[PDB]
Amino acid sequence: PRQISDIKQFLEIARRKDATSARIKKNTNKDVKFKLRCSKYLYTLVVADAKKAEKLRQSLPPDLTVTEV
Amino acid sequence: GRVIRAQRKSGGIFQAHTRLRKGAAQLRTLDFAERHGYIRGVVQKIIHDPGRGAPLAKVAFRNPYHYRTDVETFVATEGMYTGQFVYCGKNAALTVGNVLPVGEMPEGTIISNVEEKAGDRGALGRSSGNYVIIVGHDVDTGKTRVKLPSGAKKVVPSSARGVVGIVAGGGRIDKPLLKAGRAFHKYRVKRNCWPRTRGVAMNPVDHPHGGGNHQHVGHSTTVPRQSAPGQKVGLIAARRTGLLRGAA
Amino acid sequence: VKILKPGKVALITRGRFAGKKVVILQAIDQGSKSHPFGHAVVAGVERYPLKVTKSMGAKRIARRSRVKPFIKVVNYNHLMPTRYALELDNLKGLITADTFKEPTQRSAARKTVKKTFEEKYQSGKSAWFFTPLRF
Amino acid sequence: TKRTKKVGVTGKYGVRYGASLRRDVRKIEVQQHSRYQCPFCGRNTVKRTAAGIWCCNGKGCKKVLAGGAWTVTTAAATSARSTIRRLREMVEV
Amino acid sequence: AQRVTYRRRLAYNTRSNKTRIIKTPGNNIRYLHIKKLGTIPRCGDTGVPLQGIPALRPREFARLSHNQKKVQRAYGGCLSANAVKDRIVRAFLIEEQKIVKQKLKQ
RNA sequence: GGUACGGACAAGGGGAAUCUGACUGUCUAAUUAAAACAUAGCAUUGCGAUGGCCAGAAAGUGGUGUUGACGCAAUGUGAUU
RNA sequence: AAUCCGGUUAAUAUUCCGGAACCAGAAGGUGGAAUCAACACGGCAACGUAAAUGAAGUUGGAGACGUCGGCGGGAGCCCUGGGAAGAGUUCUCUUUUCUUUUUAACAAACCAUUGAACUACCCUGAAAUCGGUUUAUCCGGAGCUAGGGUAUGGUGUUUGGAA
Ligand SMILES: [Mg+2]
Ligand SMILES: [Mg+2]
Ligand SMILES: [Mg+2]
Ligand SMILES: [Mg+2]
Ligand SMILES: [Mg+2]
Ligand SMILES: [Mg+2]
Ligand SMILES: [Mg+2]
Ligand SMILES: [Mg+2]
Ligand SMILES: [Zn+2]
Repeated sequence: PRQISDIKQFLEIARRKDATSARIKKNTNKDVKFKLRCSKYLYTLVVADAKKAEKLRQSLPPDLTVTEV
Repeated sequence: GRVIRAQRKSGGIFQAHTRLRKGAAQLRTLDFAERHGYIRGVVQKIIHDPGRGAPLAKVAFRNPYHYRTDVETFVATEGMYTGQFVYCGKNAALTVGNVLPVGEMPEGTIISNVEEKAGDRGALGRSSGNYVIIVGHDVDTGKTRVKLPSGAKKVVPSSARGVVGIVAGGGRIDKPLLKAGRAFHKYRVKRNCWPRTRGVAMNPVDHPHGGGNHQHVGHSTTVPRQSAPGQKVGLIAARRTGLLRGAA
Repeated sequence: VKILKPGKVALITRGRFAGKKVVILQAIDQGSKSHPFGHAVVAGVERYPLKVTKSMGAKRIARRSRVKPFIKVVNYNHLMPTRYALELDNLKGLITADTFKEPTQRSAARKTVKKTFEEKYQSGKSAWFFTPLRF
Repeated sequence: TKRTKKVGVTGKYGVRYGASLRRDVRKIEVQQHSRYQCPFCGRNTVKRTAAGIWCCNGKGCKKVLAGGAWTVTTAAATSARSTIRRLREMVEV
Repeated sequence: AQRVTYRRRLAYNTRSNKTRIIKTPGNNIRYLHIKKLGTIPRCGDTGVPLQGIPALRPREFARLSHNQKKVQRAYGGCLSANAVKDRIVRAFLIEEQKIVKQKLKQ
């Protein structure tokens, strides 16, 4: 598992071809984790905002598979 | 009777314990450089050799014919130190640690690890604290006379090499062992020769000294030189016995 | 009586260019704010030219007879001075305490040093300077 | 406080082995555990490592010296060196 | 309290049977079998551990990038900094002495 | 306060001498643990390698010996005094 | 050389399942880096980096090593103060007593802070009125104390894994 600290970095990994799916995890503390499954690693980005989470979810590639936990 | 202990020391459990030993201590193969000139080596390590009183020196020499370095294992002479330069050959200087033909050194010099035959790579005066003294040269048909640690006088060819100085490791035997356990540890790294049961403590089947309703030998313990194995026990071919009062 | 002065050849004893031969350009005996110690500005050979023989072709010799220089500010204590000295034609005032603050001026100074060192290597008046020290 | 009038380091042996044996061991043990002076560096940081081997501490002169079993130098070795030096200096000139 | 067992069939406290205790996300106390500790390379002249290089088992060094296994300097990763400095100065002074002895030989 | 209290448990009896082995150690598995054996210490013996001691049917063979008299081999006595 | 957690069976499990990793070998599938003539830069230095051409030969290192003694840290365990949830006791007393309150391999960044270093090394500087300093007396003009750096780095921290 690897953590991604930049939204720009996370979007670039998603646009890659190995990026199969994404996961949305909503924690009790109103923080949102975006998890990207590549061949070798699972990449998590922690978004501490609901507004930012919505924009990031809309910022994803349209063909990316985003799954809700 | 049965095979006595001395007759069983032919191998097997009586072999030397040699796992912890790093290499035999040898002079260096007598080559062109030593026959005609000298060659320089540098002391890399001075190390303890299990089962040996004297320390050993690992000495690095350049190979004259190939791009490579050859490490030699010498008996360290007292005064030797790591990083010292040692010189071996006919033209080496008369300094402690150098290796020279005995014919190239004056009468009275103190040497160690001396060859019996030119090129045998060291036989005489090797144990800790020991040395050999040059007694004289006979230039016609070059033979050098030396005095050995036992006191014997020996004639070696004046091409047999020797190391200048005394073997390191000093007066080791001056310290009482004080304890069975210390003798145990001394021979544990040597061979299976300790402790020793006395012959008279045995039964007749075990030893010529065995048996009897008191512990006693019975016949004389000075036995002839030409005794068979199994009867060659006690004081073999003794010229005399008893506490000497003034000897030579 | 001052061992370290411009034109003298020294040996670097510490750092990435340890064992590389250098020529002193400026001798700042007193310490400045940057480098508060007795430092020097030097030009040295990062890659010595390779030996060339008569059997070589013309193009091959040109390849082997190249110098990649470096320029550096060095503490005096990281220099071993020698007895040789260089001539230092046009490397007089071109490397001051100001070309180091700019990478552009650094590459420009190195290129200038490369040209003079290389031309100096050909027609060897300082052969010892361009032979690597073996250690 | 003194803690011992005679046995010194040999007090570890208690009453065993005989007084003469403990006294002989005592003289040698004081020698073999002593600090000696390094001639190459001048410090008294020369201690024994196994019977003929005397080492030095510090960043300088990490060398090892071949010496006596219980002391750094023996009288026989010292006498041999001067004998050898005299012989060397008389064929030299 | 919770007691543990070796996770392998090696039943003896050998140097290849090193372990440490972990507490799991199941609230289980159990062993984790771990390797021997690594070793930093040592200087070839002085024996000192060489700076700038991690302590690893020998084959782990095959996975690092080149620069993690060395220092950017002559004999980097093989000699210490002070050993190299002694070698440079010694080589220079000895060569110069060979020059004067050659000059004074004629 | 029961003139009690290391309250169970846990947990040295001590001293004066004689014989003997110095000590720690070792052995008769299944009748002997000792004063026997060993031991440090002391002494004697052989031997400088074309050698001493030991081995093998023999050998272009083995051990001591990765050794060299401050050593290896063979005995005796048994710390010290 | 290299694997962890959770789950699963009547009966196997670091082997099955779910999830998350790692090592070795092969080919070279993309991306990046250096090279306009050649194989990078930074730092006084210790040394640093995302890469940073290196055949033969040589040399060095790791693998790789006893035993006892105390001292310092970490992890798990043990103990303790609150809160919560459930339970035991409740003539009387007991804001009570008991149980649960967990976090792996692996990955990243820090790191003597918060616990354990002036441990090793480097730079400045030049110390007698000698100082520094450990439980244990070692260290210094072969460069002390001090000031500032560099490296070694997890069974530590903050996170990802992961609720
Ligand atoms: Mg009997
Ligand atoms: Mg008989
Ligand atoms: Mg007894
Ligand atoms: Mg019985
Ligand atoms: Mg009985
Ligand atoms: Mg007896
Ligand atoms: Mg007696
Ligand atoms: Mg089962
Ligand atoms: Zn010294």
